Amino acid sequence: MNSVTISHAPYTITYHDDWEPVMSQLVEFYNEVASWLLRDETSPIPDKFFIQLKQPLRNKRVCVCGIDPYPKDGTGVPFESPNFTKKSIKEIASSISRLTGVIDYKGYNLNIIDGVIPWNYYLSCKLGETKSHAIYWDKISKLLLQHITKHVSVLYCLGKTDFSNIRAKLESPVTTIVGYHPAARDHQFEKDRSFEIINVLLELDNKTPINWAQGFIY
Amino acid sequence: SMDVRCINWFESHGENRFLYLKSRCRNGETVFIRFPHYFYYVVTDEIYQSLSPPPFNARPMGKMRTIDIDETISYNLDIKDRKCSVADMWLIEEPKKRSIQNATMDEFFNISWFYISNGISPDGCYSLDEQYLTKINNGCYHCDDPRNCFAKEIPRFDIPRSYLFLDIECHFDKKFPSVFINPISHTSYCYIDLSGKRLLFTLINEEMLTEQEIQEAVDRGCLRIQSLMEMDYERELVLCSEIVLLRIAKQLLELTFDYVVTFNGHNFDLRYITNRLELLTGEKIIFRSPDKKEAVHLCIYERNQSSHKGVCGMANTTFHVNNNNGTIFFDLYSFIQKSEKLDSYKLDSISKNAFSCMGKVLNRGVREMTFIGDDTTDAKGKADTFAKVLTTGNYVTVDEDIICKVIRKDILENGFKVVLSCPTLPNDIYKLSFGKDDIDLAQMYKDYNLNIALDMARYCIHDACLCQYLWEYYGVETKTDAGAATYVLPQSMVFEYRASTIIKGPLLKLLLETKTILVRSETKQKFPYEGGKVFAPKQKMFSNNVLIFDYNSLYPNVCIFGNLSPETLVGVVVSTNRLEEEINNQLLLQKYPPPRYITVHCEPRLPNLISEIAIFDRSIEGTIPRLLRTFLAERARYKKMLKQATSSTEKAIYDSMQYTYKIVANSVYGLMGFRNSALYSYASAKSCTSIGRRMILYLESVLNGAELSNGMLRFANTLSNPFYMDDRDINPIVKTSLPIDYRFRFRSVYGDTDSVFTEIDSQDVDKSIEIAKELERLINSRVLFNNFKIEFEAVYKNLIMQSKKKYTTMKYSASSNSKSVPERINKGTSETRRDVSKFHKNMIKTYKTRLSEMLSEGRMNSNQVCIDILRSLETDLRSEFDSRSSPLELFMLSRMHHSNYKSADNPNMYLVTEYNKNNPETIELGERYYFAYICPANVPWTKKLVNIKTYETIIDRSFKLGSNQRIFYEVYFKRLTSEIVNLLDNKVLCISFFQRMFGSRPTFY
Amino acid sequence: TSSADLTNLKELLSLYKSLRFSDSVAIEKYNSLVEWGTSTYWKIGVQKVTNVETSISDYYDEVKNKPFNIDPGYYIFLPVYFGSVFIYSKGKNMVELGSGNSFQIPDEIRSACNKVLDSDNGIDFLRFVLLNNRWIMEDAISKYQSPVNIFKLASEYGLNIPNYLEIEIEEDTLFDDELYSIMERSFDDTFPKISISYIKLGELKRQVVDFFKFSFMYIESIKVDRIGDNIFIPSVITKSGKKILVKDVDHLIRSKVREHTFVKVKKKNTFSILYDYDTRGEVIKRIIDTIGRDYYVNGKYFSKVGIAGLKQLTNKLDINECATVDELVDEINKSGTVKRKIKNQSVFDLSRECLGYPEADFITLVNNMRFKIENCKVVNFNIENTNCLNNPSIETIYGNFNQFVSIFNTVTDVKKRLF
DNA sequence: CGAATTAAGCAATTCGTAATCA
DNA sequence: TGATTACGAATTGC
Ligand SMILES: Cc1cn([C@H]2C[C@H](O)[C@@H](COP(=O)(O)OP(=O)(O)OP(=O)(O)O)O2)c(=O)[nH]c1=O
Ligand SMILES: [Mg+2]
Repeated sequence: MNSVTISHAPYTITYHDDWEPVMSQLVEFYNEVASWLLRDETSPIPDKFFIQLKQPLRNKRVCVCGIDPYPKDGTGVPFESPNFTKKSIKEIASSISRLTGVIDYKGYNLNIIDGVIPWNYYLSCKLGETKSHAIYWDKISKLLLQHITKHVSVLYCLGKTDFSNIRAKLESPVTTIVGYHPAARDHQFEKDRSFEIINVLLELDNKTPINWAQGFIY
Repeated sequence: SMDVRCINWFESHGENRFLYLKSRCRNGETVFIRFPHYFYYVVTDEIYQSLSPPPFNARPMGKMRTIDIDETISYNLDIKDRKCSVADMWLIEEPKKRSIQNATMDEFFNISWFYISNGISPDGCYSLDEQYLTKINNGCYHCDDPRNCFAKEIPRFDIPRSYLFLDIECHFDKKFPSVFINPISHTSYCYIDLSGKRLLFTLINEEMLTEQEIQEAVDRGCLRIQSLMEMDYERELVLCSEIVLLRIAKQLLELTFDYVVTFNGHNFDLRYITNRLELLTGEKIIFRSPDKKEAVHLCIYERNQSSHKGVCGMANTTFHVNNNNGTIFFDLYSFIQKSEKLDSYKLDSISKNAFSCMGKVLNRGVREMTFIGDDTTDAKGKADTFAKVLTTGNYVTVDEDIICKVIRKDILENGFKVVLSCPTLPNDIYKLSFGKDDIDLAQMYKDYNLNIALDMARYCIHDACLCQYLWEYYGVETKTDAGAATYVLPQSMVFEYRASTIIKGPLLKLLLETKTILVRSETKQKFPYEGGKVFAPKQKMFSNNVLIFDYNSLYPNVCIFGNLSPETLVGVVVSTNRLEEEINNQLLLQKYPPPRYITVHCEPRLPNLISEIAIFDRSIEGTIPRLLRTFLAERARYKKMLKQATSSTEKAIYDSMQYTYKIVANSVYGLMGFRNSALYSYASAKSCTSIGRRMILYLESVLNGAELSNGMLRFANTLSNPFYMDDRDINPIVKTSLPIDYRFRFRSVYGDTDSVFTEIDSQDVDKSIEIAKELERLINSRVLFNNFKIEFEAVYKNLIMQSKKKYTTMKYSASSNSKSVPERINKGTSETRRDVSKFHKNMIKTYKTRLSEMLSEGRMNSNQVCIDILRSLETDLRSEFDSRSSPLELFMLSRMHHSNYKSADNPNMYLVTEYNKNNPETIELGERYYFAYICPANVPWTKKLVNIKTYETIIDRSFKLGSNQRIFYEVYFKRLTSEIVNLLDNKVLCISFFQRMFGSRPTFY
Repeated sequence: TSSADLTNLKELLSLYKSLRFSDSVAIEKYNSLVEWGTSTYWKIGVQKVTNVETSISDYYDEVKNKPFNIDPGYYIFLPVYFGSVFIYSKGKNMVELGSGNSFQIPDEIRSACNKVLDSDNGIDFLRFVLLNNRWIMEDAISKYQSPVNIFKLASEYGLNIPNYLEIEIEEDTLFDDELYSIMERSFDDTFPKISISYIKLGELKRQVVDFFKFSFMYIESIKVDRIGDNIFIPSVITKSGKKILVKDVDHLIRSKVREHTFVKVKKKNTFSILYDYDTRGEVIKRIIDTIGRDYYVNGKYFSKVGIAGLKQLTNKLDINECATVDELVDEINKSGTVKRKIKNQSVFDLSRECLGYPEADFITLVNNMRFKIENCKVVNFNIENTNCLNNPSIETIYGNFNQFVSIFNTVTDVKKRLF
């Protein structure tokens, strides 16, 4: 574990050894946007912006990525709801339960499954204002997602319209799958079968499948 | 409403979908009409009766005919008739999207269905009736029955229009500006209202000037403002703060202009304004619909395009504005990129290429020269455009190299009179152009001053007016109107899509008129097929006049002549041996007579096969022939319109329009040969190519060795139709109207698809032109048939053949005489290629000129020419290497950026990616860039070159060569000497020299 | 993303698992789905492959060439026969091992193989051996059953199997020459055996043994032997009269057998088999010159260039023998499927198949000629280029082109009325 | 606050690098 | 360490 000091808040970024060749450019890019970024109250709290930088990247195979954090009650790790209140986590847990077969579950968490790293494209958002910090984060998001792509084998995007040009945003090709957002109209996410497709793709590249039943919380 | 002329059509993306029309009446009032928008499906009567939920609305379409256009191979002549069904069709409209399992005609857009079904033209003038219109707002109306509202059409009339052209200049210290650190210093506008008034004003940011300087500026004539409400547009220079500047910009961009035109404004200017406004203040730019029920903010989105070649790959990017008020935001960068080709697409390059004129020296002495321009110097119209641009210009380039500063300018009645600051030039006529400025913006920003502020104000207003100048030069309005009329598309969608989309309107109209539906039931399979025929040149240097003959629209006319459509193909007959080949030939020649059916032999589809015959029917005209007829009629109209033009601008516009229509007509063929298209027909494409080859062979055979004696003309071979026997005479002995005492011989030297290069043993050009005209008339009247005609292009003197597609010559047009100035023509040589050099071209030009002069003189004792050329080249190269006086601008090459590469290593993409990583300015996915070869200075002359691509570096606008770097001259020298050696005749001396300098083996023809 | 995509991915994975067990069609489908997947998902772990060498060795071990030991469990013993080896797959054709092609098989073998495959899902492949036009199902592998039930099923469908032996072993014996001889005798068959394939109940890997030794003997004459209609087989006899068995014509071509010389041969308790891995133009004409000019190489056999005629047409359609042209139309209408077979094919294919010419050689000969055809019938022919006559097969075929044209005209003028 | 209709063909030369051969 | 061939990419002429 290593730490670096930035000029503005949170004044301390702790990162894993797998994020070494990106930290310097991340600090350089953050120094010019922190001053304008912190003029407003943001979710999550600035202390929780860079807490996924601890996770290792050499033992991951699949990445699930959104476009923004939850507008309210941001925890810091993507796709988390300790009280099980968000609609997106509800629908994702329902799909996983339907695929597996478990009926009675108290909660679901994507940060416990081995080989799966949840991610947010934009690391911050105004309270009640979806996608209000895109200009501040653009370069950092590009750089971090490019670094994640080099290590994972299958990259899964949630949101058809948000990631319409994901291939132009990355240089080296990777196995990209884009799916409907969990809150899509017409209940489109119910008929999606992206998890089995993901497992087939990894078993097609001599990679061990992912046990989606592991993330359940009782 | 009554008389209205259409301007734009646009959609709404709210909870409820709508279609909008923007029109202006005779007086000048603007009227909006709102239309409900549906989803259009075509279903059969049985399926219509079997629809479980009743449709919202259905309209009968009458009896129609469905054809299966799938192609199958056949080994015998028991060919089954094509599947053809006749049934009553319906057109159903649905407010929300619906899925029908057996729905046909699914390749067309909803807007096309709206236009064609309702009988409405996108750029027509109409006389609306208010009985079918309901007023819902001041300036907006609602129409539920568009078919009865737009029933009456009226002649076209002129209306006033409004424009806005703008440009900004941002502060920067060492690199491309950044929105979070760097402010805006200037903003210029060009404002035209409906009354016809032209206003120019520039806003200067006062926050980076001292108070004393502000007081001096106000005393000098400028106006100081503190609020938005106290600005008048009738003043040129106004200085205010950054917030007031942004508020003024937001107010101006929220109006309902007809056009807002920028140059690369959708990526830099508007984005910078929006982001800076959102950073300094919390305000946003809001666009509202005509009915005021949907409000959106400005947010520029990206549309990425992919290539249809291997591994797909992204090859273009474009930025657009998401307004919904009817205003057309136009970016000249994308339009110029997609229209015409240059080495670079910066504003300076386009201005230099577009605004040029020849000038006569009128005065001399000291460090100034006075130039004069008029209709007697360059042409009719060029001086007028130069004088128009000179009203705001500051720097003029003389003789393509020297940049000069304008001191005084005088605009005469017809031309211009300008005085510049340049050294003495010892000639009489020079070339002037508007190009680069010899100013350092970074240095001027480091030490800011009032004079520098005024200078940047002038530069910014000139940049803003260049947008209008280019807008008038390229004829965007006429092209927009014509495209809306022809393609049946909204005015804001004309310059956005390729041939696969802009032909669907005419295709749908033609299908509805003909009552035909085309369907597929199998998978399309792709095979390679041959193309046009190119003849090998017989000689290099000719020294005799060469006559050029070309075919008029060869491939569309072949398609019309042979009725080559996927729905008129009887079948394809193949045989794997010489026995069934003979049997099938004998039976086919009598089952399908030759006045109605046409049979075309082709190269076999697969290696096992040895024969392939495709039979086409000509009783009923196809669809592709009628599409081609439409496009050819349009091209003929614009061609005669060009012929009637007088000024240079109109000539250029009309020539470009007819060129675009030609390209679309050929794109019809290209699509008909494209696998992923709905008009795919492998046999049709092969047949068209084969018929073209037959035509070139026929013309070459009948023209080669064709003498004329007395007043009579002789052709080499009998003139017969190479497909079937016809009723015309086949006698090769034909009357001529020429004088009796003429005697000449004719010969064929070169050809390329629709072209035959014919040689005549003469030297003057009047007789050559007269003979060519008579020969063209004779060939059209006797040799050709049906819809085939040729055209006498030009007479070529001093023609030189280098390769199969590389030649140089002087051109005399058909309408020319001996006392006329020749024009130099280069085709494929190392002077029109964008990736060769700038220093290479000068050397090859001077060396070809010297070689021509020396061959005219002529010594060639044993190897005198080769020795002299080698010695001169060695001396010149050594001098260039030692002196190093050549600037880096002469060693710059250009290349396009794209992501369509096999394998992801690809040094080119890696170089561009690293440059993007380490620099603020980014190279996009369709952007041309400059690069060169650079090596450390301590490295001496290198004999064996092991790596070359490792020394490629991207040359930015701020690039300055270091003291430990040098231009890697070896690659350029090797290329130039390899090109020069090929022109000479000796080998051993060239091999020895090339080994001595570079130690490699030269390649020859 | 949809169900169709999931099914396509699963079927592509299924094809990828069995790719050594493939042919042209399977490889084409696999390549098409690879292209679709790499287009849709922008990258896929598998790529396009085009050579594809068919192999089975992952289910086998190294052959035992000397006495060894056994001990545990029950064993099932199978024989190994002589001749070309083929493998039948799921919905596929016969494919030759090592040089995968699509061999042509009658109709009965096809029906039987298709129905035994339809019996259950879990057949990886079926092993076949061709020995003098005598198909023999030799073995079948699966992860669920044992080669006993499928053997009985094949017997009751009509394709022959070898008798399978179930035995048990307790003590430590050295599997040697005497035990091999006894167990080989226990088969009680006269067809050639070369090896034994034995399994343990449950284990997938199958191991074989081969006890032999070298020998040298003289070659006294190459002569043909009838094994059917128009089909001949090669054979060489010794001074003592021993019969050296040869798999195929290709075996002689690549083994470079020589008249009146000495060769090396591995002999076993009953017979001997000539060995391979010792140019082509010299041998391909020397053998024909030695046996007789009137022979042409028909694929993997030797065929005759006899006069043929009217009844050689009749035997192929499997109809009542006739000597009259009018009879050739009588029962064809009465026949339910004979006329369907007539109408489905073309005149050239049936005419070529009636006299048994090779495909490629005859096509080349026809493409090197000129014809004068009147009323869809051939009346004259001649040669244009004589280089093709260097091949002995081409000249032997040109020997009786008259019979071909006669039967061609007959079939054409009877097709004019049969349809 | 949720969504979201694209795409012309082949022939010819020049240059660098990877792959195979005396 | 030469010689030769093959492939991909870029640009131009039809
Ligand atoms: C220019 C061009 C030609 N072609 C094909 C079709 C043409 O028949 C053929 C010959 O090229 P051109 O000489 O350009 O053909 P044209 O006969 O249309 O010319 P014009 O009417 O001006 O005399 O090349 C294309 O496919 N695409 C193109 O962009
Ligand atoms: Mg032409």
